[PDB]
Amino acid sequence: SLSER
Amino acid sequence: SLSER
Amino acid sequence: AMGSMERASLIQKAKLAEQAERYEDMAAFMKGAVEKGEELSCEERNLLSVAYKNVVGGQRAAWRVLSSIEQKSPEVREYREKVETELQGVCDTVLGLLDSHLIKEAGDAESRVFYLKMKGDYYRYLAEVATDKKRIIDSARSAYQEAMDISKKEMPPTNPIRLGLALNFSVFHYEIANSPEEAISLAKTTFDEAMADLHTLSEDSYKDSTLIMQLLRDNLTLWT
Amino acid sequence: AMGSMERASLIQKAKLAEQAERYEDMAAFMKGAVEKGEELSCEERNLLSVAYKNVVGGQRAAWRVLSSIEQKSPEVREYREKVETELQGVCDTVLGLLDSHLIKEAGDAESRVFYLKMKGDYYRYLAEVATDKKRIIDSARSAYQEAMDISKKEMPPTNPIRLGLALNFSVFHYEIANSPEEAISLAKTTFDEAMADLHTLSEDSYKDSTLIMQLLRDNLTLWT
Ligand SMILES: N=C(N)c1cc(-c2ccccc2)c(CNC(=O)c2ccc3cc[nH]c3c2)s1
Ligand SMILES: N=C(N)c1cc(-c2ccccc2)c(CNC(=O)c2ccc3cc[nH]c3c2)s1
Ligand SMILES: N=C(N)c1cc(-c2ccccc2)c(CNC(=O)c2ccc3cc[nH]c3c2)s1
Ligand SMILES: N=C(N)c1cc(-c2ccccc2)c(CNC(=O)c2ccc3cc[nH]c3c2)s1
Ligand SMILES: [Mg+2]
Ligand SMILES: [Mg+2]
Ligand SMILES: [Mg+2]
Ligand SMILES: [Mg+2]
Repeated sequence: SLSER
Repeated sequence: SLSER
Repeated sequence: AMGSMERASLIQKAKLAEQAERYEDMAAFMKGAVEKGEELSCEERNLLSVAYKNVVGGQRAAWRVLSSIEQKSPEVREYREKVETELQGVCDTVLGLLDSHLIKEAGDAESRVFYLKMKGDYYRYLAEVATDKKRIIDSARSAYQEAMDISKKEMPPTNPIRLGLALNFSVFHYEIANSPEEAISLAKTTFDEAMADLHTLSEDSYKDSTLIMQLLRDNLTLWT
Repeated sequence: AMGSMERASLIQKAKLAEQAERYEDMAAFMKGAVEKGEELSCEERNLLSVAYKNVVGGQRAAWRVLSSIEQKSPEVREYREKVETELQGVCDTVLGLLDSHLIKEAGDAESRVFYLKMKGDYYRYLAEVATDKKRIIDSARSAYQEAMDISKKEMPPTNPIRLGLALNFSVFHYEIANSPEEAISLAKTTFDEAMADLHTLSEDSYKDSTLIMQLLRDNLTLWT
C-alpha cells in the first residue's frame, strides 16, 4: 500500500 | 562518457 | 557531532545533501539542527521528514529483501538481524527527537500534527519488524489518532499534512493493524471531504491536495 | 571489523547485500574477504568490483552535484570537500587492497589484468577530483597500459575483462587525459577486433562480448 511520499 | 557498468 | 556547526549552516547543508541524494548526511544535519533546541519552521520540518523517510525507506526495502530470502530457505538471519537493528536505531533516534522536545514545544496545531504523524510513522516502521509488537501498534495508533483529532479541529480537509496523515493512518490500519475495513473507510471519507473542499483552493493549493488524494484513490483501488 | 567472520560467510553476506542494494555493507564484506589473504575467484573479483564501483559511484555523483553548485555561486565548499575526502578514502582503501597483496599474488593473466584495470579505475576516480593531479593521471595510465599489454598477449579480443579494460582506458583518455583522438582510436580498434572474433563464440560468450561492444559504440557515437 502506498504511503505519503 | 560511459564506462564499464 | 554537529554541535559545533551553526544552525543555519546545518540547514543549508541538509538542502545540499538532498540535492546530492545524500540522505544519511541530510538526516545527520537535520538531527543537529533539531538539537540546537529551537522550534522548526515548516520548511525545516519537511527537510527533517524527507531525510529520515529516505534513510529508513532504504533500510525497510533491504529488510524486506532479506526477510523474503530468509523465509524461502545462519548468515541470512544474522544479516537480517543486523539490518533490523540498524533500522530500529534510526526509528529510536527519530522518536527521541520527537520526544526531546519537538512535540512538547510544538505550540501550533500544524506543527503538533506534523510531529504526531511522524511519531505514528516511526512506530509503524518499528511495528513492521517487531514480534510487544502489540505495544508498538498501540503506540502508533494513539499518536495517529491524536493527530487526527487535532487536525479535524484545526485544519481544513484539503490541508496536505492532514491528508498525508490520513493516508498513512489508513496504511497503518490495512498493513499493520489487520483492519482493512477501517483503512478503506478512512481513505474514502478523507477523499470525499477533500473533494468537496477543492472549490476553495488556489491553483497551487489545488495541486498539493489533489496529489495526495491520488494516493488515497490508488490505495482504495488496490484494496477493493 | 570483519576479522572474526569466516571467509565463506563474508562472501555469502556480500551476495545478500548485493540483492539488498546495500553496497557499503557489500564492500565491507568483500574487504574482509580480501584481508583473509587468500586469492579471489572470478566470481569473488566481480563481487569486489561491483561493491566498490557502486559505493564510489554514489560518491562521484554527489561530488558532481556539489561541484556544479559550487561553481555557479563557505558551506558548499565545505560539504564538497567532505564528500571529496570520503571518496578519496574509499579509493585509497581499494588501492590498498590491490597493493597488499592482490596484484603481487595474482599469478594468472586474467586475475592480474582484472586487478590492474581496477587500479587504473581508482586512480582515475582520484584524478577526477585532484588538482599531483599529474602524478595520479600517470599512475592510472601506467596501470591501464600494463593491463592492456598482458591482455593483448594472454586473452582473446572478445574477452569481457579485456573489453571492459579497453572501454575504461578509452574513457580515461577522453575524460581525464585530454587525449580524445587516443580515446577514439582505442575504442575503434577494440570494437573492430572483437567484431572479427565474434564468429568463435558461443551464444553465452557472444552475449557477454556484444554487451560491452555496445558501450564502445555508444561512446564513439558521442565522441564523433
Ligand atoms: N526540501 C524539501 N524536500 C521540501 C521543502 C518544502 C517547503 C519549502 C518552503 C516552505 C515550506 C515547505 C516542502 C513542502 N513540501 C512540498 O512542497 C511537496 C511535498 C511532497 C511532494 C510530492 C510531489 N511534490 C511534492 C511537494 S518539501
Ligand atoms: N497551510 C497550508 N496549506 C500550507 C502552508 C505552507 C507554508 C508554510 C510556511 C511557509 C511556507 C509555506 C505549505 C508548504 N507546503 C507543504 O508543507 C506541503 C507538504 C506536503 C505536501 C504534499 C503535497 N504538497 C505538499 C505541501 S502548505
Ligand atoms: N554477483 C555479481 N554481480 C556477478 C557475479 C559474476 C560471476 C558469477 C559466477 C562465476 C563468475 C562470475 C559476474 C560475472 N559478470 C557478469 O556476468 C556480468 C557483468 C556485467 C553485466 C552487465 C549486464 N550484465 C552483466 C553480467 S557478476
Ligand atoms: N574466460 C571467459 N571468457 C570467462 C570465464 C568466466 C568464469 C570463470 C570462472 C568461473 C566461472 C566463469 C566468466 C564469467 N563472466 C565474467 O567474468 C564477466 C565479467 C564482466 C562482464 C560484462 C559482460 N559480461 C561479463 C562477464 S567469463
Ligand atoms: Mg549559533
Ligand atoms: Mg512552542
Ligand atoms: Mg576460517
Ligand atoms: Mg598466486
